[PDB]
This record gives sequence, structure tokens and C-alpha cells, in this order.
Amino acid sequence: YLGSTTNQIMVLSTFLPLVAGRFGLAPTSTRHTNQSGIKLLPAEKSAGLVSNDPAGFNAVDVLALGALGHILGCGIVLGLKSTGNL
Amino acid sequence: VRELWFPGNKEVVPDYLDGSLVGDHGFDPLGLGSSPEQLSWNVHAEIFHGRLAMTGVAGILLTSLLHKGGADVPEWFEAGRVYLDRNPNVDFGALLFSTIVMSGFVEFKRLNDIRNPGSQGSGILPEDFKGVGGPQGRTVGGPYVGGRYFDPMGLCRGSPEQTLKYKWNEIRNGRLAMMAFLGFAAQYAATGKGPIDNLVDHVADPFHTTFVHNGVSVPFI
Amino acid sequence: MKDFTTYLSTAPVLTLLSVTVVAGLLIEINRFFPDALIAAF
Amino acid sequence: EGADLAKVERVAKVGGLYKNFTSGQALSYLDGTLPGDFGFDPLGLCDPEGAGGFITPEWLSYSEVIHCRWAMLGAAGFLAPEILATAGLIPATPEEAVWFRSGVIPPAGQYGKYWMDPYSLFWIEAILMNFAELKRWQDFKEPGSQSKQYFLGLEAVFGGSGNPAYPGGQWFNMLNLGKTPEEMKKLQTNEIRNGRLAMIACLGCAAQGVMTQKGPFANLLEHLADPVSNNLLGNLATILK
Amino acid sequence: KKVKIVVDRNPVATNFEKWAKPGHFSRTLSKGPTTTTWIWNLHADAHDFDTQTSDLEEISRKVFSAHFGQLGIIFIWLSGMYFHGARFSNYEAWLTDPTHIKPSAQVVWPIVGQEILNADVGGGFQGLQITSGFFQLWRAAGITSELQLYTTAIGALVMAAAMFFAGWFHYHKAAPKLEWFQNVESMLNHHLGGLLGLGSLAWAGHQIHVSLPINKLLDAGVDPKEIPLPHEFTLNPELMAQLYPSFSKGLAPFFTLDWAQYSDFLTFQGGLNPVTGGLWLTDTVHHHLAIAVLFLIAGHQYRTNWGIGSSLKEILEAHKGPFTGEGHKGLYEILTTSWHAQLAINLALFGSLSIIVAHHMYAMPPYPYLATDYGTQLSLFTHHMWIGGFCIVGAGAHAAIFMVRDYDPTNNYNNLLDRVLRHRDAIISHLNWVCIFLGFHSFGLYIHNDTMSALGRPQDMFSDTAIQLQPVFAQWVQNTHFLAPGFTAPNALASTSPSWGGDVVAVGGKVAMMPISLGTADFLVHHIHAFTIHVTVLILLKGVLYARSSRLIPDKANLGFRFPCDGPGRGGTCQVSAWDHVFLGLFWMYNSISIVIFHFSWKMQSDVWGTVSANGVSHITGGNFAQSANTINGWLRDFLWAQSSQVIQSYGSALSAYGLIFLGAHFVWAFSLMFLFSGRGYWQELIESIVWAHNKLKVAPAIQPRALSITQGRAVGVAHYLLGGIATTWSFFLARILAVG
Ligand code: CLA
Ligand code: CLA
Ligand code: CLA
Ligand code: CLA
Ligand SMILES: CCCCCCCCCCCCCCCC(=O)OC[C@H](COP(=O)(O)OC[C@@H](O)CO)OC(=O)CCCCCCCCCCCCCCC
Ligand SMILES: CC1=C(/C=C/C(C)=C/C=C/C(C)=C/C=C/C=C(C)/C=C/C=C(C)/C=C/C2=C(C)C[C@H](O)CC2(C)C)C(C)(C)C[C@H](O)C1
Ligand SMILES: CC1=C[C@H](O)CC(C)(C)[C@H]1/C=C/C(C)=C/C=C/C(C)=C/C=C/C=C(C)/C=C/C=C(C)/C=C/C1=C(C)C[C@H](O)CC1(C)C
Repeated sequence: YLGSTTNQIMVLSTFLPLVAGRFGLAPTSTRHTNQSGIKLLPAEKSAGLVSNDPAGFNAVDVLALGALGHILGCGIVLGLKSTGNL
Repeated sequence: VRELWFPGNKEVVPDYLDGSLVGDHGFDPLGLGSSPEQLSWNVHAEIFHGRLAMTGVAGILLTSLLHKGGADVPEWFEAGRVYLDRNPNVDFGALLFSTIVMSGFVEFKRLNDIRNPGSQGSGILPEDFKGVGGPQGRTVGGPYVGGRYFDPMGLCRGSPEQTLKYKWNEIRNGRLAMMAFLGFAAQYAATGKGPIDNLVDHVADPFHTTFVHNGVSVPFI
Repeated sequence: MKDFTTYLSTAPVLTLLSVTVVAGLLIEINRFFPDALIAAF
Repeated sequence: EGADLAKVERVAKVGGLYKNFTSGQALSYLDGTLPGDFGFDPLGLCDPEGAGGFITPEWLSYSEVIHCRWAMLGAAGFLAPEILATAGLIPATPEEAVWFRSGVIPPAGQYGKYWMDPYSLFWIEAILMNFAELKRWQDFKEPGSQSKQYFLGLEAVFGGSGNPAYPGGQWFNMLNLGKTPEEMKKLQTNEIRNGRLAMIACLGCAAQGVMTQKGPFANLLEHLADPVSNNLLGNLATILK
Repeated sequence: KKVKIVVDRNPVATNFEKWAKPGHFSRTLSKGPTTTTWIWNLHADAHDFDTQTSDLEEISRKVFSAHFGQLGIIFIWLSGMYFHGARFSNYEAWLTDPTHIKPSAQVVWPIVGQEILNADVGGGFQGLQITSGFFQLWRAAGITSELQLYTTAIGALVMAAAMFFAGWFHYHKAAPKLEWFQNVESMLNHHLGGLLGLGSLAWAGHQIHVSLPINKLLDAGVDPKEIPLPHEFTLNPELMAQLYPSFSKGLAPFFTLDWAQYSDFLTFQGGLNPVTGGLWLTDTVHHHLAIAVLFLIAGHQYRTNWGIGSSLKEILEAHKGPFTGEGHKGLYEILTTSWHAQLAINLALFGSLSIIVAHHMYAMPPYPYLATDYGTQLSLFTHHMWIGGFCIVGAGAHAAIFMVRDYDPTNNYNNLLDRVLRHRDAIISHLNWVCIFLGFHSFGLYIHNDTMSALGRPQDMFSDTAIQLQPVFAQWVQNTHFLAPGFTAPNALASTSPSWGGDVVAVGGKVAMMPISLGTADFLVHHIHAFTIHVTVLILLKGVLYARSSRLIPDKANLGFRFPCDGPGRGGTCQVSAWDHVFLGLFWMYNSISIVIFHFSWKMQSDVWGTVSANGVSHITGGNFAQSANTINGWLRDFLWAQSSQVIQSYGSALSAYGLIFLGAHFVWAFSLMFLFSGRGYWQELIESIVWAHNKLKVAPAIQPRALSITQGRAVGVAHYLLGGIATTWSFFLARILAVG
């Protein structure tokens, strides 16, 4: 199973939002979106979370974005599986 | 102060159970004797229960020891029916009525002792049935009735220390006898033999003859 | 205790207790002496 | 919030993957006292404001120490029967000296050769542990008692100390180890680190027992045999077989 | 800031002193009962925690502990149910032959000839015939033993003790602070994820490991005493593998995302199991797994102690548009400070949920051998309908109470509540017009049918034989649902219910579910339902809106939520409060729900329930709903005179009790009229004469007999009316369905 296309796509769909969230491409625990939902606000430190990362990707950022990555990846893998692909 | 039913935990019931009563270790977790009048009633009840259970357990033990030497004595749990069979001319109702009438005379005597502590050592009775008092600071009446008739051999007249020691012996043996009779009833329900029978069954083989192996305690085994 | 017995003397509890006692008594009487239509003495 | 920097400087001084999991709320009340205080508290359970019931900084620390001691006992007792059977020193096949096949769970196995059946052993356990634990609890509530009432002369060693988790009287600290309060703190941190490791080990042993149906030492040996195939992922097909 | 646990230690001392003195909570109730009105107000204000304390902290703590007490009562009730199933029930006998043994779980004593009530249900047993659907529930769980019911009953008793201990502990030993209760985001996170989510997931686990192999073997047909016990199925995948082969691969497909391999027990089929007449337990397994995952996802929305998450306040404040001014500004503050607002919302949603449950359980029976149990069908539907109606009226009442007590105009300026309160006359005017129009075009249609039938002009009345009124939209929706599997539901093998259309699902010679046709009579009854619902919502809405003020009585909120009147001035102001609006809404809800259950009973006995005779379905009443329900005389004759034959002729049978209550309830209802047509003054002067009679013999009480207050007279009247009506309908339904069916 390791290295197969369902593994490539799962690891890709879990890893990509982790990159997106660090470099300000995705909303995390510091940088939220305004009421329009489309523009991202600057980082606030009101959450009270500290980390050893330079940017400040906290453990909760990792949990949230990896969880969403698994949701998206499960959806994508099962959608490709359930349409004759994969 | 004194020894408690629970070392530490001085949150023993408020000082209506101070170290004054005989047998007092602060055991009233459910507050059944908080008010003084109810506490006096409970002291009477405990002493009477201890004495009656001491009598009953001694009778049960001796009758179960005789029933092991083959003597024509039934076990304690079948003595009533055995006697009624072996004496067919007696009527259950008659025996039950007589027991309630003769017990009633003395129990009305004790009742009117509790109502008025000194009132029963006069009239037909002499004056020794007036009672020596005891708990709650009363100097007359009570569960402890001295005189030459309930204390004929004078084992609490003279030497207050000796009186206290014997009072403690009575109370502790009474509590033990009450627990023992509860054990008798429970063992008879769970096994169906006599008390001495159960004891010798256990000592003969200490294992495989516990409460687990009777099939009623641990219900599934 | 004194307050517990005072609670047991309240109308809501004592009434319910007395109704239960009288009901139980009538139920026992009808269980032992059933179907009694007249005062046959 | 932005931390306090000076407060979380001490957590960075303990080193390791700590600091990565500590928060500003935790450092408001975790200042270094209590051994094993590395600031890990993501949920603020030891917060002294609004404490009560069993959620208090004292009860929580006491329970952690009690658990670490029970878990060290349990981990040593999980490993010892199996390693002694595998070494052949004791007479039990290594698939019978496994910890969960000892009669604790009758459906999972039994060792019907005890000098009493398990239920009666549990009865005597209940009585004796009721004595021990009830005395421990009433010493926790009343921090000086249990040494006043008679107990066949045992009451001499039941005075305790300040911290209920460390009574260290005449018996609980027979060898009188750690005569320096600094050395006492160092040994306390030894005890707590070993105890937390043993908590993790005991949970792991239970999970492996469900997951592989073999002994913890047998699981370790079969993992060292072929690591790639004998692991958590490899065993995912055959789990209760 | 930062959600956390806060408690006060030992706020209250556990004594018995206050039980000795009734009325301790309320200052007005204190100082003795000078009159019997004290006795009544002692109970009327027992749980009104608002009037016992103004501190929201204390109110909240009392609510928390009262909830624990309610949970303890429910656990006592469940323990009783399971214990009666274990001891005084024919459950083990009913498992073997579920089609001919009548479920029972309550035996009576011999004491006064009441032994006759012990029905010859079956299984060599005698007892009352239960209709609570517990046997079907237990079989669906996968019990198949009377030891397991005993274990469950004892566990429920232990849990009841735990609930009562928890309530005592959290009121007297560690009581939460107010800022704990106001953490609505954390409570929502835990009730979406932890409660409903993990609960659904755990139930799916149980069904997969217990309810599915056991019920598979029972449905294959096996004496239950030979089936392996549930732990045997659970602990070795060998047995499950022989039953469900995908268990031979274990959890590897799950963590590899090859979930299709679980298709043998995670099915998407719909319809009913042909052997049991219930939904496929594989379908319900898949359902519970899916919604458990969905609720775990739902429970991560709101923000707590970490940056991620949304804020309820921020979400609410951001939904404002041109037509609403400030929109939801201030809704958050009036929801996390007033308990009655939450009570109104939760009661409304809970009653609607109960009604939805009733609907979805008659149409698509979820338990094995429950569709064929016609008594269980009818009883469960009617019970949940009545529970839903009561909860809805309670929602109206507590909306009124919040509008009277917990509403301040300072924070509700030009927001949604202010906008609604600022145009209530338009809402009420238009709703009253709708009620008029629906009442006319629903009841006048029935009266036109009656008049034309009595005149001998059936070609004029509205019926299938003449002027048709056909539910085109409902029929179109039925057809669309029928055509779904394979079209708009490609992976569904069959329709969700045999009521859309298709074939007749019959089990054991009895119909489980067959297509339901909608015609002119169905049109008429649906519009009757709309009319009654609209009048009820009009009454409750008008009460809520005019709770505070009215052009007639502007200072109404100064008189309180519950006051009788405001004198005979202004022409008479009887029943002007919000409480009296709830009082009338109770009557209208009774009328509504009663018509709903009559419609269900007649339609099911006339077009669904029956027996299959190898050539067609022979329904209980024979199909007379389609032609006779068009007229009022049809309901009085072909449903109410005709179907009452089983209740009035029940003397000397096991249903004789239903013959008594049917009569007895007729008493209570009529008795209620005493309280609803009379007024307090007559009774006060009558009691004055009675008290003179007592005085003449020195037996007057020192506590004054006082006639009931006006509010209490109305409350007693409505309570008796509802009790009598509901008991009559309950006994009639039960006797009818337990003598036929
Ligand atoms: C049902 C609602 C409910 C709610 C909302 C609360 C809420 C609270 N309780 Mg409480 N409690 C409840 C029920 C509830 N309790 C019941 C029914 C009991 C009787 C058993 C208790 C007995 C109790 C005590 C003795 C104490 C509290 C305390 C507290 C407070 C601390 C919260 C905490 O840290 O818990 C944390 C929970 C844990 C650390 C471990 C939870 C493990 C338990 C056994 C639950 C697991 C069972 C699970 C739900 C079912 C899974 C089955 C399993 C086999 C897989 C908190 C405000 C503490 C307090 O005083 O406040 C400061 C306190 O000491 N509660
Ligand atoms: C490696 C685990 C470990 C460690 C480092 C400690 C460390 C400590 N314990 Mg602790 N304890 C442990 C396990 C441990 N304990 C377990 C499992 C239990 C449950 C039985 C206890 C129960 C316990 C109590 C009740 C108390 C302590 C106390 C103490 C402190 C006293 C100093 C000391 O003697 O150190 C311990 C030195 C070592 C652990 C190194 C020795 C390692 C070997 C393997 C020990 C084997 C035991 C030995 C072979 C048995 C015979 C020896 C003896 C009878 C002659 C100290 C910080 C006392 C205290 O806090 O004083 C105030 C205190 O009251 N312990
Ligand atoms: C996983 C977390 C969790 C769970 C499972 C629950 C579950 C429940 N809560 Mg609770 N709550 C939680 C978190 C949780 N809550 C948190 C974090 C808060 C703080 C805001 C609250 C605050 C809160 C309030 C104010 C109230 C509840 C209430 C309830 C009960 C709802 C009534 C009912 O009949 O439902 C269904 C019934 C059941 C599912 C039966 C299950 C019963 C078990 C024993 C639940 C016990 C689990 C307990 C919550 C975990 C800790 C206990 C431990 C410390 C001993 C329900 C049992 C209401 C209540 O009934 O009061 C008691 C109520 O008033 N909760
Ligand atoms: C979760 C549900 C719920 C909760 C918690 C509450 C809570 C509350 N309600 Mg309420 N209510 C509800 C649902 C609820 N209600 C529903 C569904 C309705 C519609 C009927 C109402 C209608 C309502 C009104 C009209 C009023 C309240 C009032 C109150 C408050 C005082 C209640 C009280 O102590 O009266 C005392 C309790 C009693 C008098 C018990 C008797 C109740 C009836 C007569 C019992 C019926 C008999 C029973 C079914 C058994 C019959 C068999 C018989 C032969 C023995 C209180 C905070 C009062 C208030 O002022 O609010 C502040 C108020 O006047 N409620
Ligand atoms: C059950 C569901 C999940 C539970 C989650 C919640 C539990 C919270 C536990 C958090 C721990 C507390 C803080 C830890 C913080 C912490 O780690 O402390 C640091 C730890 C020990 O530190 P010390 O106490 O020795 O500190 C002194 C030194 O660190 C000085 O620098 O050092 C380590 O790095 C050991 C951990 C390595 C972990 C080895 C595990 C290897 C598994 C790898 C798996 C990856 C592949 C998987 C493929 C499937
Ligand atoms: C309140 C209380 C108690 C009791 C107080 C009382 C109630 C005192 C007064 C008691 C009285 C007046 C008792 C009267 C008892 C009459 C009895 C027991 C009659 C018994 C006969 C029976 C049951 C039948 C015998 C047949 C037999 C078997 C043979 C046939 O031919 C038929 C038949 C006649 C039916 C006790 C327990 C004693 C102690 C005290 O601490 C608490
Ligand atoms: C820190 C924190 C904080 C934050 O904030 C939050 C959170 C996250 C919650 C956290 C965390 C937590 C955790 C991790 C927990 C875990 C624990 C454990 C695991 C324990 C165990 C623990 C463990 C334990 C006790 C164990 C013990 C054991 C034992 C006794 C055993 C015994 C035995 C033996 C010897 C052998 C035999 O044959 C059997 C028996 C008899 C059986």
C-alpha cells in the first residue's frame, strides 16, 4: 500500500494545507479572515499560543490543518475511487 | 479525646455523642440519635438488643453444639416446627398468645420505666426495681437496673471502675452478639446448615468453603 | 432528626402515608374476607 | 497574550519537545514548584482559580504521584512474569505467564492454580486495601492524623509530612534517601519521570494485549525480529486473532 | 476569557431544617398559611427559581441540580421498564414466535376480581398487553435473554443513584459559578461532538458488534437459546467472518481508505427487511456511523481556549441586511442571560422533533416485527404526537415569560426583537385573516358536503364521485420519491418507504407497509390540519407579542406574566395576560393533535393496515376513508360510532380496563367544565355558607378555606379538560387496536 497513488494523494492532500497555512496562504490560529471571508487579516497573538517555529505555526495550527487535509484527502480519494478512477 | 470508629475525622456528629455513653465511639453517620430524647430511646434499644441477641446467640450456639453430639435437639431454624410436631397437644395460637401476654407484662414494666425512670420501684415491686440510672446523667431507672434481683451477685455494686469495666464488657459483647446473629441468619440463608456445622465445615477445609463457594453470595459462581 | 420527623409530620407526607395505610388495610381485608356484600354476623 | 517570555524561558531550560506544548495560561500557575513541572498543561486543569471538588492543584498533583507509583509497580509486574517464563526460570509456558491471562479477566484467560479462587483473593484484597487507602485518604484530609489513635504501635510511622504525596516517615522512607532538599527534589524528578514512563508503558501493554493477543515481551521480541512487518501498521489486519 | 472550570466549595449545608418548614424559598410564602391560597401557591411557585432569587448564578445552579434530579427519575423509570421486562414479561417466549405471541410485561394481583385483566397474551403467560414497543427495541438491540434485562435494570438503578449523587454534589459540595454556565461555545462543542457525535458512534459500534450478528441469526431463524452470546461475537472475528466476510480483513481496509470492502455490513438499501418488516440493521449501522462523523465535524466550529474556531456572537452580529436594521445585535446577550429564552427555543425544537419522530416511525418502521404490531404502531405515533404538541405549547408559554420578565428595551434597540415587537399588529392581522380563510375553506367544505349529502345531491358535494380536489403537489412529490432509486438516488437499491409506491410489504400474513394514496379526503384533512395549526400559532404568537403592552392595557407587563384580569373596566379585561393566552392555546393544540391522530388512525385502518389473503389486502375497515371521510357524519358514523364498538363491548374481557377508563375519562372531561364555566365569586359565597355550618359546631379550621384563585380555576379546568380528552382517546385507540388489528 505504501507509495501507491492513494498514498501519494493522501500525503499530498494532508501536506499541502500544512504548507499553505504556514506561509499565510490559509487561515490558522493567528490569521483570520474578515466578514467578507475572502481577505486574510494580519496575525494576532491574542490566542495565547507559543511555539518554537519562526512564523508561529502552533501545534493547534498543525492539528487543524492536518485534520482538514485528511478530510479533503479522504473526500478526494473516495471520489476518485467511486468514479472509476484511482 | 477517645477512640473513634474512624481514626482522625473529628467531624463526628456534634457533641450529643461526646465521650459520655458506654460504648461511645462516635458512630452515628446517619444521625438517627441526634435529639436527646431519641438518643435516650436508642440507648435503651441498643442495650436491650444486645442482651436479647446475646441470649439468642448463646442458645443457638449451645443447641447447635448439642445437635452435633447426636442429642435429640433440632437446629435453631427448625426448633419451632420440630417442637410443634413433637408436642401435638399444644396450639400454635395459644403458645403465641401466651408468649405475647407474659412478655407483655414485663415489657410494660420496662416501658413505664422508660416513661418515668423511677416509677416502677414502688407499689407491688419493692424498691430495687427502681433502677440505678446510668446514661444521660439520670441517677434512677435506665437499662441498668441494679438491686439484689437483676444484679444478685453484686458485680457492679462497689468499685466504680469495676462497674465501668463490666459495663464495657457487656456493651462490646452485645454488639458482637448482634453481628453474630446477623451472621447466623445470613449463613443459614446462603448454605442451609447450622452455625457450628458451618464452622466445622470451614475449619475442616478452609478453602472451597468460603462465602464464594456457596453459590448464593457470589450469585453467578 | 427532629427536623426529619417534623418533615414526616407535614400534611403532604402524613396524608399520603395515612392514605397508604388505610388503602393497604382495605386491600388486606378484601384479600382475606372477599366478596362480602352484607354484614353477615 | 504573547506569553511572558521570562516565564517560558524556564520551560525552554528543561529542554526537549517541551515549550512546544505549553501555553500562557499554564505558566500563570506552573512556576517550577512540584517536581516534574515542565509546563505541559494544554487544558488548564490545574488552574487554582475556581478550584473545588477533585479538580484542585493539590488533588491533581497527589493523584499524578499515586498513579505513577501504581504504574511503576504495574509495569514491573507486567514485565517480570513474562521475562521470567521466557528465560525459563519459572514453570509456566510464556503464553501462560502473560499478564492478562492471570485471572484478572476470566474470559481473557485464567491461572486456576492459586491457593484460593480469584474472588476470595479479591475479598481479602478489598478489606486490606480498604484499610490502607482509607487511612491514606484520612491522612490527606487531616494532614497530621493517623498517628494519634492506637494501631498495634504502627501509628508511630503514620505521622506523614507536609506534602501528602511524600509522607517519608520511619517506614515510607526507611533508607533515609535524599538527605538534601535539593537532592530530594532531584530524586522526586527521577520518581516522576520514571512513573510517567511507566504510565505510558502500562497503557501500551494493555493496548498491545488487545491488539496482538500476546505478551508485551513477546511483542517486543517479535518486533525486533522483523521490524518492517511486525509493527502497528502490519498487525492492522489480524488484531483479535 | 479562557473557558475553564470554576466552582464554589460547600455553598449549601445538607440539613433537614428547611424540610420541616414549607415555603422557605419565597419571601411572600413565609409567615404561615393564613389561607389555603398559601397551600396552593406553595406548589405553584416551587420551581419558579426566578422569584426565589435574583442572582443568575443561583438560578443557574438550581437549574443544573434539577436537571440531575430529572435524569435520576428517568433512570429509575428505565430501570423499572427493564426489570419488568426481565421478571413479569413473556420476552423469552415472544422471541421464538414474535408473530403470534402478544407482547406483555405487566401482571396484576388477585385482590378484587381484577385478575380478569390478565390477558391470555400467549407463551403460556397471563398479563396486561403492553404497547410501548420495548420488545421490538430489545430485539433490535440484540438481547435474547432475561438475564441481560436484569443486568440492564440493575445498571440503570446504579446510574440513577449516580445521577442523584451528582445533583447533590453539584448543589451542596462543588457548585459551578455563573461564568461556567455562560460558556455556550464550549457547551455546544461538547454537545455536538461529545454527546450526540460520540453517542451515535458508540451505538454504531454496538450495532456492528452485537446487534448485527445476533439479529442476523435470529432473522435466519434460530431458537435464541442456541445463538452465541454477544461477547463471543464481539471478541473473535471468526464468527463474524462466517456471518459477514469483511470482518476477516479487520480494520486494514478502514485505515487504507478501501472502505468499499465493508459493503456487506455498511449497506445503502432502504426499504424494509422482508422477513421482519423493519429497516435493515446494516442500513442503520451505516446511518449511525455517518451521522457520528458528521456531528464530530460539527462540534469543532466554535472557538474556545485556542485560536481556531468561530464565535457565536461574531457570527450573529454579522448577519444584518437592509430590511432588518441591526439584525441579530443583542441576540447573544438575551440568550446567555435568560433561561426562558433558551427554554422557549429548546422546547419548540424538541416538540417539533418529537412530531417528526412520530411521522418517520409510522412510515418507515425501524425495529423488527414492529410494523406488524399494529398496537405498537398506533400507540407510538399517538404518544409522540401528543408529547410534541405539549412541548410546542410550552415553547409559546416560555417565550411569553421571557417577553414579560427577562426583556429589557436597553439592549434590544432596533434589532430583530424590537422590529418584530414594533409591528405586531400587522403580523396578527394577517395571521387572523389566514385563520379565517383556512377555517372557511376547510370546514365549510365539509359542511357543504354534509348539506349536499343530506339534500340528496351527491353530484354537487366535493368528492371523488363529484367535484374533485386532488392533492396534485403531494401526489407529484410521492411520485418523485418513488422514482428516486437508480435515478436521483443512484446507489439506493429501493425506496425509503413503501408508502411512496411500489409493492405491499406484508409480514406473517399481516401488511407491514403498502403505498398510501392521497385524494380529496386527504386534501380536506390536510387543510384541516393547516387550519388548526394556524389558529394555534395565532393564539401563541399573539400572546407572545402582546405580553408586554397593548393598546387596551399599555402597562400590562407591570401586572406580571400571570394575572387574572384588569377589572371590569374598558368593557371587561378578562384573560388579558400571556398566561391566559397559553391557557387557550392548550385547548387549540388539543383540538389540532386530536384531529391529527384521528386522521392517522382512520387512514391506517382503512388504507394500510390489514391482512394479506393471497389475493389482495383486506383492510381492517375496508377502505371507507376514501369515500366517507368527506363529511362530518362520515366521521361520526364510520369512524367514531363504528370503531367504538370494541370499547363499549369490552366488559368481562381483558380489555375491560379500557372500557372503564373510556367511561372514566368522560367523567373527568365533563368535570373540567365545572371549572371553566364558573367564576370565583359564586364559590366564595358558597364556601361562606359552608364555613357558617362548620362554625355552628366549633369545627372551623384555623386555615381559611378560600376558593381557588381565578388563575388556578382556569389552570385546573384546562388540566382536567386535557386529561379527560386524552384519556378517552387513549383508551378508545388501545381497546380498538387490541381487539382487532
Ligand atoms: C452529566 C453532566 C455533568 C457535567 C456537565 C459535569 C461537569 C463538571 N463536573 Mg461532574 N459529575 C457528573 C456529571 C456532570 N458533571 C455525574 C453524573 C457525576 C456522578 C458520577 C459527577 C461527579 C463529579 C465529581 C466528583 C466532580 C465533578 C466535577 C465537575 C466539574 C469539573 C469538570 C471536569 O473536570 O470533569 C473531568 C472529567 C474527567 C477528568 C474524567 C472523566 C471520566 C468519567 C468517568 C466520565 C467517563 C464516562 C464517559 C462519559 C462514558 C464513556 C464510557 C467508557 C467505558 C468509554 C465540571 C463543572 C469535579 C468538580 O468538583 O468540579 C470542579 C468533581 O470533583 N463531577
Ligand atoms: C524508580 C522509581 C522510584 C523513585 C525514583 C522513587 C523515589 C522516591 N520515593 Mg518512591 N515509590 C515508588 C518508586 C520510586 N520512588 C513506587 C513504585 C512506590 C509504590 C510502592 C513508591 C512509594 C513511595 C512512598 C510511599 C514514598 C516514596 C518516597 C520517595 C522519595 C524518598 C527517597 C528515596 O528513597 O528514593 C528511592 C530510591 C530508589 C527508588 C532507587 C532504588 C531502585 C530499586 C529498584 C528499588 C527496589 C526496592 C528494593 C529492592 C526493595 C528492598 C529494599 C529495602 C526493603 C531494604 C524519593 C524521591 C518517600 C518520600 O517521598 O519521602 C518523603 C515516600 O513516602 N516512594
Ligand atoms: C463530552 C462532554 C459532555 C457530555 C457527554 C455531556 C452530556 C450531557 N450534558 Mg453537558 N456540558 C459539558 C459537556 C458534556 N455534557 C460542558 C463542557 C459543559 C460546560 C458548558 C456542559 C454543561 C451542561 C449543562 C449546564 C447541562 C448539561 C447537561 C447534559 C445532559 C443533557 C441532558 C440529557 O438528557 O441528555 C442525554 C442524556 C444522556 C446521554 C445520558 C448520559 C449520562 C452520562 C452519565 C453523562 C455524564 C458525562 C459527563 C458530562 C462527563 C463528566 C462526568 C464526570 C466528571 C463524572 C447530558 C447527559 C444538562 C443536564 O441534564 O444537566 C445535568 C444541563 O443542564 N451540560
Ligand atoms: C422542559 C420543560 C419545562 C420546564 C423546565 C418548565 C418550567 C417552568 N414552567 Mg412551564 N410549560 C411547559 C414546559 C416546561 N416548563 C409546557 C410544555 C407547558 C405547556 C403546558 C408549560 C406551560 C407553563 C405555564 C402556563 C407556566 C409554566 C410555568 C413554569 C415555571 C414554574 C413551574 C412550576 O413550578 O409550576 C408548578 C408545578 C406544578 C403545579 C405541577 C402540576 C402541573 C400539572 C397540573 C401536572 C399535570 C398532571 C400530571 C400530567 C399527572 C396527571 C395524572 C393525575 C391523575 C395525577 C418553571 C420555571 C409557570 C410560570 O409562571 O413560569 C414562570 C406558568 O404559569 N409553564
Ligand atoms: C489517545 C489519543 C491521542 C492522545 C493525545 C493526547 C496525549 C498527550 C500526550 C503529550 C505528551 C506530553 C508532552 C510531550 C513532550 C515531550 O515529548 O517531552 C520531551 C521528551 C522527554 O523530555 P525529557 O523529560 O527527557 O526532558 C529533558 C530533555 O528533553 C532536555 O532537552 O523527549 C522526547 O522527545 C521523547 C518523545 C519522543 C516520542 C517518541 C514516539 C515515537 C512515535 C513516532 C510516531 C510517528 C510515526 C507514526 C506512524 C503511524
Ligand atoms: C409494636 C411491637 C410488638 C407487638 C406489640 C403488640 C401488637 C402487642 C399486643 C399484641 C396482641 C393482642 C397479640 C395477639 C395475638 C393473637 C394471635 C397471635 C393469634 C394467633 C393464632 C393464629 C395466627 C392461628 C392459629 C390456628 C392453628 C395453626 C390451628 C387451627 O385451630 C386453626 C388456627 C386457629 C387458624 C412486638 C414485636 C411484640 C415488640 C415491640 O417491640 C414492637
Ligand atoms: C498531562 C495532561 C494535562 C493536559 O492539560 C490534559 C491531558 C491531555 C488530559 C493530560 C494528559 C493526560 C494523560 C496522558 C493521561 C494518561 C494517563 C495514563 C495512561 C495513566 C495510566 C496509568 C496506568 C496504571 C495506573 C496502571 C497500573 C497497572 C496495574 C495496577 C497493573 C496491575 C496488575 C499487574 C501488575 C499484573 C497482573 O497480572 C494484573 C494486574 C493485577 C492488573
